[PDB]
Amino acid sequence: NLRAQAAANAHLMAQI
Amino acid sequence: NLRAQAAANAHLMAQI
Amino acid sequence: KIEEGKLVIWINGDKGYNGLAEVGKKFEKDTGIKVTVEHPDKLEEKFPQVAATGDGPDIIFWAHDRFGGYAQSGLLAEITPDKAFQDKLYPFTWDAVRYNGKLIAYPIAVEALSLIYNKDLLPNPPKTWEEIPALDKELKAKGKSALMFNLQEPYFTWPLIAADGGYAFKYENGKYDIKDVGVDNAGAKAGLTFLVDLIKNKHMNADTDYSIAEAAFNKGETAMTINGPWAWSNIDTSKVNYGVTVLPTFKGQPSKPFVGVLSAGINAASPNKELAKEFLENYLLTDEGLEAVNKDKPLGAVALKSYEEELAKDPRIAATMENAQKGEIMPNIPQMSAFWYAVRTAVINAASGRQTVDEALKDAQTNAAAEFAALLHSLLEANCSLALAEELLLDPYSYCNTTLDQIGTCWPRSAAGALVERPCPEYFNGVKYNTTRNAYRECLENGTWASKINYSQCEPILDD
Amino acid sequence: KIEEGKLVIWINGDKGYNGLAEVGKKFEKDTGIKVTVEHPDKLEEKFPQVAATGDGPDIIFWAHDRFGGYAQSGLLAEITPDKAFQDKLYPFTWDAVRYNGKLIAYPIAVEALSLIYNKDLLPNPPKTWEEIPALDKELKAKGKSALMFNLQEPYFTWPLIAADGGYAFKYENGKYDIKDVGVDNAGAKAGLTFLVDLIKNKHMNADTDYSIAEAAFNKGETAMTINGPWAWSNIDTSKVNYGVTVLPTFKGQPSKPFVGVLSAGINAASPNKELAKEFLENYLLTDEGLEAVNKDKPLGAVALKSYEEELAKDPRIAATMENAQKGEIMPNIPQMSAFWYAVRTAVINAASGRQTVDEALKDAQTNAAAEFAALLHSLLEANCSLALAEELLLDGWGPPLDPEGPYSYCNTTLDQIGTCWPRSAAGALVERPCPEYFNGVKYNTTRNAYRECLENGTWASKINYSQCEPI
Amino acid sequence: KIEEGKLVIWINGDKGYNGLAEVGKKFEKDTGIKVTVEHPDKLEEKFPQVAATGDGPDIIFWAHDRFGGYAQSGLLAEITPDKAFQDKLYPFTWDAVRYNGKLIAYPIAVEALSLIYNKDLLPNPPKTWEEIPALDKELKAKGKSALMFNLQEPYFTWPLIAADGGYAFKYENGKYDIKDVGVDNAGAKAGLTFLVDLIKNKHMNADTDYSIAEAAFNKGETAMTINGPWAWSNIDTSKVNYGVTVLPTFKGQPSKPFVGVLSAGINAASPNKELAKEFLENYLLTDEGLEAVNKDKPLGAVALKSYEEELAKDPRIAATMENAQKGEIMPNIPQMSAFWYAVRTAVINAASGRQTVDEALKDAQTNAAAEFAALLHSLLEANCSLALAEELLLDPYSYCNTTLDQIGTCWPRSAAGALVERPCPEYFNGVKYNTTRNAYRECLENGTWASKINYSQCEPILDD
Amino acid sequence: KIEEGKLVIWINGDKGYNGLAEVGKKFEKDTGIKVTVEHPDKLEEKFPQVAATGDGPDIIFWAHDRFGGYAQSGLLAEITPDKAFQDKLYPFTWDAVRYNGKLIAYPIAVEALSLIYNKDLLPNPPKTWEEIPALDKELKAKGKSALMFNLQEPYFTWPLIAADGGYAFKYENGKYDIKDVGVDNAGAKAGLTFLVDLIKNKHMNADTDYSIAEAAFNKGETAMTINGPWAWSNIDTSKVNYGVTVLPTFKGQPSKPFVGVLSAGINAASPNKELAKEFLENYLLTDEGLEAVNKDKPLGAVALKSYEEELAKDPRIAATMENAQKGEIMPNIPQMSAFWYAVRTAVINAASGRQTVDEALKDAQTNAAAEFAALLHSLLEANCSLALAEELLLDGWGPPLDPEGPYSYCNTTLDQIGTCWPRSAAGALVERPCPEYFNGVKYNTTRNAYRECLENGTWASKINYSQCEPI
Ligand SMILES: OC[C@H]1O[C@H](O[C@H]2[C@H](O)[C@@H](O)[C@@H](O)O[C@@H]2CO)[C@H](O)[C@@H](O)[C@@H]1O
Ligand SMILES: OC[C@H]1O[C@H](O[C@H]2[C@H](O)[C@@H](O)[C@@H](O)O[C@@H]2CO)[C@H](O)[C@@H](O)[C@@H]1O
Ligand SMILES: OC[C@H]1O[C@H](O[C@H]2[C@H](O)[C@@H](O)[C@@H](O)O[C@@H]2CO)[C@H](O)[C@@H](O)[C@@H]1O
Ligand SMILES: OC[C@H]1O[C@H](O[C@H]2[C@H](O)[C@@H](O)[C@@H](O)O[C@@H]2CO)[C@H](O)[C@@H](O)[C@@H]1O
Repeated sequence: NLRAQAAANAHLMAQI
Repeated sequence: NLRAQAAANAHLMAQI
Repeated sequence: KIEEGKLVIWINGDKGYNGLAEVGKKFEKDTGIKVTVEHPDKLEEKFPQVAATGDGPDIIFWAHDRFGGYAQSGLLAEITPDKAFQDKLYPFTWDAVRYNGKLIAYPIAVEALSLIYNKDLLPNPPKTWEEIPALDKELKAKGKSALMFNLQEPYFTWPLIAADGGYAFKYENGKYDIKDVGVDNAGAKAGLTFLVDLIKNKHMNADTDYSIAEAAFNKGETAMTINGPWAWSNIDTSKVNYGVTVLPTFKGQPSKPFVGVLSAGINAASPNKELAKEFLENYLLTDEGLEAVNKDKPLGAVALKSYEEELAKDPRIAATMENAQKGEIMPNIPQMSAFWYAVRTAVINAASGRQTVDEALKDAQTNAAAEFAALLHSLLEANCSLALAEELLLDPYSYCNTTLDQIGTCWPRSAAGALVERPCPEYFNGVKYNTTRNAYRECLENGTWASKINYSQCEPILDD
Repeated sequence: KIEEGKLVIWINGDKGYNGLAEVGKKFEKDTGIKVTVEHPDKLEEKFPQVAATGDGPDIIFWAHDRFGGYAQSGLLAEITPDKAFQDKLYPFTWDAVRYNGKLIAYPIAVEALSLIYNKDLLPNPPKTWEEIPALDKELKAKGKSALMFNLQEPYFTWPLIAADGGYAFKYENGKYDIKDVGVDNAGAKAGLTFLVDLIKNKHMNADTDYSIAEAAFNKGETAMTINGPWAWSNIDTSKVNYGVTVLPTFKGQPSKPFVGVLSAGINAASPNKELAKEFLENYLLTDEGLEAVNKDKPLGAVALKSYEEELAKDPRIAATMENAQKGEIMPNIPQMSAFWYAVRTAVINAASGRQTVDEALKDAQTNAAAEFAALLHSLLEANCSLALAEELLLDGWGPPLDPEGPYSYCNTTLDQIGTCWPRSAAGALVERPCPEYFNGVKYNTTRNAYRECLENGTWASKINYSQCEPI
Repeated sequence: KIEEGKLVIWINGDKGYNGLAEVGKKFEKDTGIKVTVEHPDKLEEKFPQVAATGDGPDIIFWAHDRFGGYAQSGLLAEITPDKAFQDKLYPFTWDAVRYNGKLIAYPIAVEALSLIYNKDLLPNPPKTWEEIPALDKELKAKGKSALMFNLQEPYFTWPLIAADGGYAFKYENGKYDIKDVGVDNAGAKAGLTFLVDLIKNKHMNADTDYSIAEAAFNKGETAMTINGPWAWSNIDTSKVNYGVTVLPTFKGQPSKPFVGVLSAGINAASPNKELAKEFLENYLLTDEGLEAVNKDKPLGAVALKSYEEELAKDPRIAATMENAQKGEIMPNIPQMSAFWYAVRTAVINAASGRQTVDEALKDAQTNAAAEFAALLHSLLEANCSLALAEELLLDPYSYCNTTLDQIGTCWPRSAAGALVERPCPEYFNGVKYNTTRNAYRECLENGTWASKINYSQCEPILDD
Repeated sequence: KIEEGKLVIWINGDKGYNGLAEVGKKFEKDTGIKVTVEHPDKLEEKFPQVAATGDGPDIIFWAHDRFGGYAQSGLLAEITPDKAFQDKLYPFTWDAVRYNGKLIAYPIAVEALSLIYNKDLLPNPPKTWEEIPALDKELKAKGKSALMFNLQEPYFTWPLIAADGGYAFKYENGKYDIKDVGVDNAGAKAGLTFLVDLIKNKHMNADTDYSIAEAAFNKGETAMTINGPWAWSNIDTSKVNYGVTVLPTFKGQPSKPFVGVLSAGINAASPNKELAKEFLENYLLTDEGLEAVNKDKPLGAVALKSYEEELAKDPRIAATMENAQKGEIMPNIPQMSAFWYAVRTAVINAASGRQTVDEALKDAQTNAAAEFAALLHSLLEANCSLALAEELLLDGWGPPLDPEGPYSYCNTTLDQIGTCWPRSAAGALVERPCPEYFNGVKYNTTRNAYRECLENGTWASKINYSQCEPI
């Protein structure tokens, strides 16, 4: 839900 | 509803 | 157009309209001026619709909470009683009909909700909301129920929502702060969550309305109801051995009902203002006048000192005052309509399961606080400052300086003597407008904006 | 919110605010009503900020010139004096508080600057501005100087600027032409040039202000100064054997001071308008009331006929009215504020060498200084409306806020100084970087300013700027 | 951590996972490398959760629509087949697994929904949705019903919503326009309104799911269902004399199902990429490989030329292709997840009566188009330009110019060599972050911003 | 969107775009691939606008100086030439297309300005700038003039500005110091002053541009001009018996033109990167390919070794390389763009009398012109983001839009010219008031500009500004 959402952002944040 | 709302504005608009 | 030479009065169906009409026959006998008392439904809505136009009743009766809204729209005439007449009503009832320093209606009586209960079915009524579920289970087994009251009007559920911290508008530094609504705090959630659970657990039905609850209680089918003084009369008529008492507590906190002052305002457009003033001052707000209405449906604590003195001796009136002391008097501000509409929707959607409590009270939050309008306003403010920034950058004592007016139109820096035009607003206060037409404002020769803005061409967009 | 059942009064720190509070004491004695007299700094600018939102004093006092702008904005109640009361004051004083055909304040007294000189240092004060340099050189030889007056307020320099042709707004057809501004004409240029030349030749200091000039005159250090009746009080206390006289001429032409009528206005938002009326009409506007204020700081030539008949016989008031006659009553049009601002800036920039006379007066002509400030201002306003827009968006339509956290917030606001204070929880002490720029002066942005968000979700009144120091 | 020296595969429970596992036994017999085929529930969600971390399966099977989303998150390895192997699959199945020029999975088969019907109960199936209500009334009287299909997955209702103009994303000038969603147009409304009415009128039940509908049809209790090829196998086993046919029309318009390509991607973090490549290329995408899976659950039209040639001769496969021609192949863009989630909610809320159609499809509109995010972005853009305006106004070849990065952080004009820090974002892509911590970006000595931004300190805000 | 299976090429209108299209024709003949050569106005500014969004040419051609900025922004594909191909071009030409250690374009030719003179009017061209005034006076007596060249592009004036000490960015430690700008030093001041003095004494006209100078030289009206190899072609066609020579000295010092390497870059967003590589490597970068372009407009000293060995023997190329040697290869740092902009503005303002030399070069030093444009620009950007914010707010959260009306809209956008085009229905012809200000030039705001919102909810590519005329 919002845990998988946070996880998706964290990986985008890591790349950026 | 929205007819009485429009009517309320029209009177404010008339005063202003 | 009101017929000159008569009085047409509007009052709500749950009040003593037959008592009132007899006071009308007193006036007519004395003066020869016919008095017609009517009780249209949706009274509090049907008034600003008609009165706006220059039509409707000479006089209107309703709780004071909606009178700010009429005064702002300029639909109420300014009443003019003197010292000698004001000294006969209690000062705090005068506070309730004062909008921006001006008295705008006559106070009649103080209403508060109480817990009414059947002494035969329940000799000892519950002191806390929390024990009602178990109490309903026992009563169900006898083919009865514990509690029925009107679930369709937020007025009746408000006492429970306010109990643990729920509020309408914050009162700070003299004024009510229309931007601080307390319909979505922990307290409001907890109160509303409690009501919703009673329904899931089948201790109440979400359809239950005023007439369903009244009939059930007066037939002896339910042990408790929630209502005001106007209801006692119908209970007297019925079998029911009833007691009127303080509302139950919630989380150890007293229920906080909204206290209303029944009030008589005078329609601004009516040519019968003085006749109406003579009827209310010399006929209604007398002991004979108030008694006639009261002996039809009780009024609660009346606004007249000479008649309350007696009325105060009634233990039912004591209980009405006890509950009143534990609630707030209602704000009379114009934003009250919007608050009530917001909370009505929340409770109904929450009760029916169409929305959860959290979802429901957040919508009510956003609606009651006019947050959409407040967000749009910030955008228009910002846009208007920018347009000024752009102009100044590209650039003397003769301009009209940029303003944003109450409707959201940004009047740019303009030349003295210019007739300026700007597109009608794309949205205003709930309604969309045809933006292909303009509003108009004159920048005077002296470098100040004309006081009045021509908005006559701005028409709403509606059906089809 | 103005408290009901009392009166707050704002007057300037240079005026007789103690005298006025004694008049307040008599009102309290009779009526039981507490009267508080205050004299905040920059009150003429501060009143429109606070009153515009329904706060501030019940009564404000200032020369009539700022009142037109207040009345235009809606900040003053229309006053209701009766016929008998109106006949009690000079008609020309009522004219000065008239805006759009409405009376918007009570006139109190007429003020004009005069030349004040030290009789012991200067038996015969100069008739002309042109002889001042030589006189200063003669006085330097004695460890004194010729002339010191406030250079930070255009009011004090205006008489010289107007002398040979400078004017604010051209008057004709019974009206002011706001398209006809005379601040950059040959006459205004010559007056300011003379002033700037006095500074280059070290007869005056650009930094001289009200208190430096007053102390220098009252201490016997400078033979002349320029000031109004309110200043006479502190001179009496000092030793100085002083005279008050007609201002010196420039190029043969009289100096033309702008004449002010000290006036008392009622805040439109005051719930005490009737107490206010009774105080001004029945207590202040009397021989006793005016006398009480006058004894503290002289008022000038009072609007009250019966008291003016006694004061008219003072040679200092005679001089005040001679200087007044050669000058002009100030306009009260709302544009006065922008005009004072432009001339303040032009005079200060020319005196310091920051601009030439031609550059400064041209900027004044075109209103460039006010415009630049309005440019920066709208940028700050726009940015702060945006931040508000963001908080609202998130608050109403974003993901659910934490149910356990605070419900009450102070909302995003812009203070008078240019700081945008962010949405903050009730109780929070909020830190913001000092402004990069304030009122033509740059500050260090890596120290902070402070403001409490109070217990109820309202911004505290005070904002702590004590840490913001400039370069 | 995946175990090196084995293959772990994920495929959905409705596909031929036992056929696949036999192909796994072929590989193991040949190479000695164990193949474990698993079918976890919520496969398409459980993957990016695990694969993100560097864990999960070596290979994943799902329709291509969700593969853009994995490629963007960098969870799929780039597959590398040559000319000779690509010439063996149809070109349009390769299009479906190409994200930004890169092949990211192997195409397996083409799936489309068809109308499956019981020939005994209904020898002649309806050609239009509109006649189904009457058809259900007749069947009810025989103690049956007309139509059951899965109302819990928007995939099955989409054909009806698309029929009269409903669409996901607009396709213009080469790209899909993620800002133009067609879930709230007249067509979508009309299709969804039609479904909702079938429910109010009790021709369908809102609870009906995949297993309810499958069992009812295979027991002979309902005349029609909607499903894909994987379902035919279970119908063969059952009594049912079934036909597979073209979907009904709505408002004279063909139903437009979304066409999916079943696909095998390879987990980026797995150390078994080549083993997996050898299993998919040399074992699965063979006729022997595909047949084994197909003889368990039919695949539809396969991606392999040598095997489809035969399969195309099946009239059921003809019908699957007919419906496929009338629909769109699904976009593979990352915004597909958000679209599907949006439409799933609309249909369920609309079906249950929790929301009207109009309310439901507008929420889906706003969600699918990420309009909240797009509004916030406009505000941040504006704010960032202003801050630059303010600075320039107050004022040389050595600055890093202001940027707004993908997360919404405005990097101000900065000095060459500065390590700049800015508060973490208040909101980003559905999640709120602790703004008491900062992100960090270096302005290099040469006056250009460092390519990478340190966002490591930005932590989400969640439960309690 | 760039169409797959073809090549679009952008080159400047002054270059041999017809020659290049012939090379395109040969590529098509062999491969079946259509090659389109275009030469839009302002392509160096236009390419970063369109490419930044994934549009524009597959291949762009320009001097290497703009490429560093393109590569920094992400607009160019890294090129993959092999060893054998690399040995085919001069190493110093590869150096000029190197950014961050990556090859980001193919070098084509080296360009430097030379002095071009008319042999019949001037057997012996001047060695010095200082003798030009006297020579013009001698030539005026014959109905001719001495010198005309483009005054609207700083490239043409730079050699004189650099002559006696002016520079862009100081080079040392192997790097450019972006904090060390030499556009306002004594050397730059003297060069521009000389230029401005030529105009005051009517030896040159401030308004002279590329086409006025070219026509005036090619028609025999002026004895000298300043231009690059590409210009030789049109001179051959004209009668003129011309020479190409070393630029004149200033104060004894060589003129120092900035040397450009014409280069071809591949758009990062091109789906045809491999076709592009094959075209540039195997067709253009050959004797035949270069020869085809050179025959149309001379390229200068080509990067291709084998073809440069033939061209090196032309006295015009010899002169080109002598002028190149006394000048400098341009930097390719991203700051070049701001620098060219600042100098463009300084030169134009000084030539027209709008600013003094000191004023213009100081503004150039402090980057004031670019900064002012970035200030106005961010205001327009902020306003347009706001309008977008409003439409989004209303669209998503306002009262239900009319169910009968259009579903598809073009959304609020800001065009390259500064107009914010509002949310509009598919199919609409949209009218907006002409900009108040564009590129230092004010326009009439009560006529309109026009833009179609297309059938599919996309903004049309073209915007009609034909009605916007200035004061
Ligand atoms: O239900 C919201 C409603 O509450 C109050 O109305 C009361 C009224 O005060 C009583 O006199 C009695 O008639 O019951 C009403 C509730 O049905 C507010 O006065 C009203 O404005 C509000 O809508
Ligand atoms: O300096 C500009 C200023 O002049 C006048 O202010 C006077 C005021 O009238 C006097 O009462 C006394 O206080 O000195 C002030 C000068 O500091 C105008 O009244 C005022 O509006 C204007 O800003
Ligand atoms: O329900 C939305 C869902 O639709 C598609 O999933 C299909 C899949 O393509 C089929 O192979 C089969 O297993 O049924 C699924 C629906 O339950 C999309 O592929 C999927 O991403 C989306 O969530
Ligand atoms: O004028 C500034 C300009 O100079 C150079 O442009 C040259 C270009 O290099 C030549 O190929 C020829 O086309 O003339 C141009 C002058 O107009 C820089 O390359 C360019 O970036 C800069 O703006």
